[PDB]
Amino acid sequence: KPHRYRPGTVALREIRRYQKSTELLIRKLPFQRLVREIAQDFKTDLRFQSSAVMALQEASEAYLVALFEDTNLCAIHAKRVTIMPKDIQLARRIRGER
Amino acid sequence: KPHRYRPGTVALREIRRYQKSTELLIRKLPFQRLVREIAQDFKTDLRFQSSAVMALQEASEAYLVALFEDTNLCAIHAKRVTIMPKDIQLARRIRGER
Amino acid sequence: KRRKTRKESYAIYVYKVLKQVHPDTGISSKAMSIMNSFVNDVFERIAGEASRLAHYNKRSTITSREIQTAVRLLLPGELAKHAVSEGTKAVTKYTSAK
Amino acid sequence: KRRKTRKESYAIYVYKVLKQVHPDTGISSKAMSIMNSFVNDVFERIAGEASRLAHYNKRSTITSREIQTAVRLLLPGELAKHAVSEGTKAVTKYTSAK
Amino acid sequence: SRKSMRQS
Amino acid sequence: VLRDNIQGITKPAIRRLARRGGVKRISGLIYEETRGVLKVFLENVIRDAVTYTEHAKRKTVTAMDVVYALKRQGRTLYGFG
Amino acid sequence: VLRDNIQGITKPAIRRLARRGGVKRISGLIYEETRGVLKVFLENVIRDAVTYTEHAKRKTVTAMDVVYALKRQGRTLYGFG
Amino acid sequence: TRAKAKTRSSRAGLQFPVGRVHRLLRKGNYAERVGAGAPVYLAAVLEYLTAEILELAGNAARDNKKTRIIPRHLQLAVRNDEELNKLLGRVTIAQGGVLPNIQSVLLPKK
Amino acid sequence: TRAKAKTRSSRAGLQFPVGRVHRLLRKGNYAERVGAGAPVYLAAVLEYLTAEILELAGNAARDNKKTRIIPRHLQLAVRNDEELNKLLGRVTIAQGGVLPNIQSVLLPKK
Repeated sequence: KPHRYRPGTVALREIRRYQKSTELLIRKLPFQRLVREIAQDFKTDLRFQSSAVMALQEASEAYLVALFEDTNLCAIHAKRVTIMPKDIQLARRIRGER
Repeated sequence: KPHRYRPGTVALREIRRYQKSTELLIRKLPFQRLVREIAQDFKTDLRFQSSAVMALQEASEAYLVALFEDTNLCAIHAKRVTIMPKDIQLARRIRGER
Repeated sequence: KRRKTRKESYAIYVYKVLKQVHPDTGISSKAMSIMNSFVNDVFERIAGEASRLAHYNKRSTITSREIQTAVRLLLPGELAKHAVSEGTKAVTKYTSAK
Repeated sequence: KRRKTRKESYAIYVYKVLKQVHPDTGISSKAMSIMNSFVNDVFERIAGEASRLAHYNKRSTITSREIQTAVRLLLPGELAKHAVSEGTKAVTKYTSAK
Repeated sequence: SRKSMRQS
Repeated sequence: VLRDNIQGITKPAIRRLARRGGVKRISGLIYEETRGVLKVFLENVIRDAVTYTEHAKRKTVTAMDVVYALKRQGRTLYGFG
Repeated sequence: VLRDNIQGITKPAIRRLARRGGVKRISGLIYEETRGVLKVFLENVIRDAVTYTEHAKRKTVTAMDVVYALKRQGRTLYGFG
Repeated sequence: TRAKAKTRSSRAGLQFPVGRVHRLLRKGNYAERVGAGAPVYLAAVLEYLTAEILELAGNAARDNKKTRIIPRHLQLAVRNDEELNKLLGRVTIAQGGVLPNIQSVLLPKK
Repeated sequence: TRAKAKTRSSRAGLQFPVGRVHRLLRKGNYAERVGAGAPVYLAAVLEYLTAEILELAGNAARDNKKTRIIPRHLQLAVRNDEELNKLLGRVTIAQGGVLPNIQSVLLPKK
């Protein structure tokens, strides 16, 4: 019988690992491509500095992490341990973004 | 024999009435006394203009109405129709006040 | 017989605009004060955005294009484009006149 | 060939303060940039608050009192009082010397 | 006498 | 010296404020929490207003001081100057 | 012309972001909502940055433009000037 | 002799005061210099925003069978318009009340 | 002969540049005039805040067995101090990460 951790030990281990670490969690090239695709709609033939993309990635990851913390709090409020899109919608509505 | 409305008709009627209305819902004298008591801890022998107290009352009531809207949303999120102190705490935590 | 000091307000211009958009419609004192405060707040917002735009580009003059960029930054979409159209039309007419 | 145009930063002052508080602790380039941005942000906040204070009181000069009120309005609790004490001490010493 | 194109 | 004035925000007043906010059913423990939240908010706004008044060398808190205090906290209020 | 790059924010990336946020269990519909929210946020920030760049008559979006755009939206960022 | 005085608002075709806006910009500690077209442009933008809000408030007042704008009409006009609501999202209008909005879950199960 | 030059920072016993702060205040479009003691007071306040943050970051670095302050140490220092966290509530520190906070409901049952 192969060893298997129960469903939630590995999740907590990942939580600890990614709360201890500080490196960016999104791949750099896909994020740069997404940024360029979005910027194409605002002005054609735009160039981007590397520091600009790095700052955008940092801000986006920080915003997403804060949103996920709020979503986790909202899901815990509903006596759940699973985050759902309704939790994100409630968090963004209370924050005042919807 | 006496006529009695079911538990919630009058609540909806009051909701409609107070969303139609625009006058202040807190009594003027108790709120003024509270303002003076709070200001006593900051500076003694302070005087207040009437317009200042009216502005404070308007701001406080608007803030409380928005907080109660968020609290109602939180209570609905938890499959409830009753607001609880934990709902208020969650709303203020998501807003970024506590 | 001490005459009160001169307190400047946008009341007459707001009244003229109201008569332009609604000839048979009035405005109360509280609504006029609210509109004056709105005009002052928007003026402060746009002027501050233009000032920081000029500072960022190391310029000492607030020009029409700085105000245009401030309007584009601060207004939500269609409001921004219509405000830009009105501003450019007014500036063109003023330049054409003298 | 040609030296880059000089860009003023608070690096040396932050390093001196760090050596005062931690003689053996160093600082990374990113941490130094973060400290410089923090100093710039706090300077902008305090200067803007002092400017608004002067404008509200129809004053043309920003003095120690205006900055002190800006500090009291912007820094929370013990930070505000400690900053006030440090600043008043510095101003007293400066006026005592010349 | 004045109409805005935003409201059509 | 005033004291125990937070109780002046009565239960019907909090109920009316909740009704304006769309709340249909109110727990009995809502009132103390609402009083505490209102006290904290008023403490912050009044502290800022008193700081503004003291900077002006005035002894009367004006409506403009309250408006500036609210605007500093991102709560700009129209209708008072 | 770039297209369909929102799928570049992969499911493991969103899972890692949630783990850093403290989420223990993630629904399968969370990823699309997260991608949409990220797209909206990036659209706003990039729009402001491009406005700043165009005002400067430049064709390169700089880090300072991104910092100014974030500050205008109340999301001040430290470490990039 | 000197020519007849013409207001800059008349030249720009605007109702808002170009001269007052220019004086406020000069004395507002915004920049060392202020261009000629900046007050015209800002007055035009302010006039357009005022026209939008006043038109919506007049529509609200006519809906409420009133011939005079009160703060309630201004609040209804601002909150019923998505872009105006976003512009004044962090702004409280005195005596404006709130928009009628009851959640569907609280409605009676009819 | 003129007296030997002495920096205004040395007179106030400060490490931050009083003259540079004065120049930034004059050229920042904040007011028509700037007082003499205002740059001194602002430099003192900036120095105090920098000293507090640097002391906390050095303590964090020493707790992490490091001798050089990194963005993680600054983030820990800011978010662990209540007043500093309130001051920088809406500020994001690059490469700072987040605090190790796991909700008690998500922990395993003993």
